[PDB]
Amino acid sequence: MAQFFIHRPIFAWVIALVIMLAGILTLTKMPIAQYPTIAPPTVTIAATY
Amino acid sequence: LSLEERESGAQAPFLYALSLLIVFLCLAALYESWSIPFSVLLVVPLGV
Amino acid sequence: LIVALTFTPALCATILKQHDPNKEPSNNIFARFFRSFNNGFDRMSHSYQNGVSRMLKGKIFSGVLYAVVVALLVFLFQKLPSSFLPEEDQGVVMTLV
Ligand SMILES: CCCCCCCCCCCCCCCCCC(=O)OC[C@H](COP(=O)(O)OCCN)OC(=O)CCCCCCCCCCCCCCCCC
Repeated sequence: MAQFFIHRPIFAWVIALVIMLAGILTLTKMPIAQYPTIAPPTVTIAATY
Repeated sequence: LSLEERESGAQAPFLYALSLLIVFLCLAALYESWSIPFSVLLVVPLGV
Repeated sequence: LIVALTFTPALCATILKQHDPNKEPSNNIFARFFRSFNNGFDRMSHSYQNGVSRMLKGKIFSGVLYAVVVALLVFLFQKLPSSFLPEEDQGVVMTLV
């Protein structure tokens, strides 16, 4: 496999470029936060007498 | 649909260019050369 | 790992150039800084090998150093205080009255 690409450098360049292209496209629509969603659910009940 | 209308139209052209670049890359990998893929890309108008 | 097996062999085949003969000596200020560094690392490697031999023949020294490091590791893991998440300066203050 390494031997396979030693002779097809253009093919390896294409693989690298495709990877990079996918990630550049991914970043444009990626959400940015401070932390991931981490708070657990909380349900509160209220009643009056 | 009036609210939806605005977003739909603008994005379309960009995907064609994106597609064209990927087609070129896959062709270049297939032919082990950066040149020949042009001979293929040039036929695109013939279809349309 | 994927990159190392696909991209980097290709670049090693294409970007590196073959010239390690006797023909080419070179003098430059930058060149001097690398020849000195190579000599230093050769000295370091020889010293490392000699130390490895002398640690091999000395079992007591090795075992003692090893034991000491483990003991200090245990003691320090006891002594270090704990916490959850560091406190930041988020630019707001809340007062309770
Ligand atoms: C010794 C010199 C070596 C230097 C090497 C340089 C570093 C290489 C590493 C590249 C990886 C960069 C990863 C970036 C992550 C940034 C995280 C982040 O906070 O995202 C912010 C932002 C996304 O949010 P937003 O502000 O909405 O922008 C998107 C719409 N424009 O992000 C964005 O705006 C979108 C970002 C898109 C990513 C651009 C990637 C640049 C790739 C450059 C590589 C070129 C390599 C040469 C290849 C040879 C080709 C022949």
